Amino acid sequence: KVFGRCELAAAMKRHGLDNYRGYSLGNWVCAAKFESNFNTQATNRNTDGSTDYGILQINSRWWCNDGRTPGSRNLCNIPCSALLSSDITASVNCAKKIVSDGNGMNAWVAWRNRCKGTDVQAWIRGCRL
Amino acid sequence: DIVLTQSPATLSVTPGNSVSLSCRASQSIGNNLHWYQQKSHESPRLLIKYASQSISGIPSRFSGSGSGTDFTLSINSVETEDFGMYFCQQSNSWPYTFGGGTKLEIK
Amino acid sequence: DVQLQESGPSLVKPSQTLSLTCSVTGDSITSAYWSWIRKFPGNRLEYMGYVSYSGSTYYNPSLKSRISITRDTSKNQYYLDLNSVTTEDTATYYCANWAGDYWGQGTLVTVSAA
Repeated sequence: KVFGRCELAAAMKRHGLDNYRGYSLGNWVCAAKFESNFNTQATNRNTDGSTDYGILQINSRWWCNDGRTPGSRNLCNIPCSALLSSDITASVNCAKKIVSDGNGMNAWVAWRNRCKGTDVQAWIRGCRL
Repeated sequence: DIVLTQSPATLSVTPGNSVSLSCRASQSIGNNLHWYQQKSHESPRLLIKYASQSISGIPSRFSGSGSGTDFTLSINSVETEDFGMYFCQQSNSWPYTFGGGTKLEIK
Repeated sequence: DVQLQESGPSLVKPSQTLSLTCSVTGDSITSAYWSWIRKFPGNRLEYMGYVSYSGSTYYNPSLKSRISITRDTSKNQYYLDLNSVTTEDTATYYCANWAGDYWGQGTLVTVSAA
């Protein structure tokens, strides 16, 4: 499903992402926008054999198990296909684990290249939350 | 640090009644609140995560609800195996903290 | 099925370093985030810290930097070192995964001149 910006902001707020471990809500909307264009079914096959899944493009080498990625660690303890749902629950649970590492949101390459250092609260302005 | 206050500190109840325990946070923590049970001579057991998400292997009489600062754990029809301590825990901010606990015991 | 089990001394003296070990059986230590938690005598729980997959550590500031958590992939164990213990460090210590589903049985450590 393709979320609207304000729609996603209100959902991510409901899923407890506003100020989770020091990251204001706008970070998460901005990251979704550049990682997947707000599409919960987005998938991206990498050159190393892994695949990035869903709205936050969570990687099958470290985070979820898709059964086809060589040294998969399955850190979120979840099948990757659970991240391709229009309900964002599993993606948000996994993301909270990811961001609890000392790397924080630098795990998301598009966030790091297009969001960090910008006025990320601009992604939630103009929205009823 | 976020402080978590639970109440009541102790609740006595007859098997078969339904009870509700409360956990209040000193700041808004969204849905980042988990509930643990701790029976005598046992290590904590995770019952509910992220305020209301169910966990495989736990009786379905346990349910959780709330957001922001006010959270509740409900036990529909208490059984004798439910007696013990209940704690809430927030993982919104580092350091993670626990509430002071509620003791559930036979009335 | 993963199993966790704490070990170390049950009695230590004031000002020494307490060292505990958590052995993991069932999966590799590289597949989770790992933590230490302790329970004081009148049921107060304290989250001590955890180590995540990059090796970064988070420590509770109530410990005033006397703690260190390290892991050993080879032995599939991770450790707790607590320096300069006092009688206030008497407690039951548990290791558990960050997710909170797997906990060790807990070990009581008493701090006394003796």
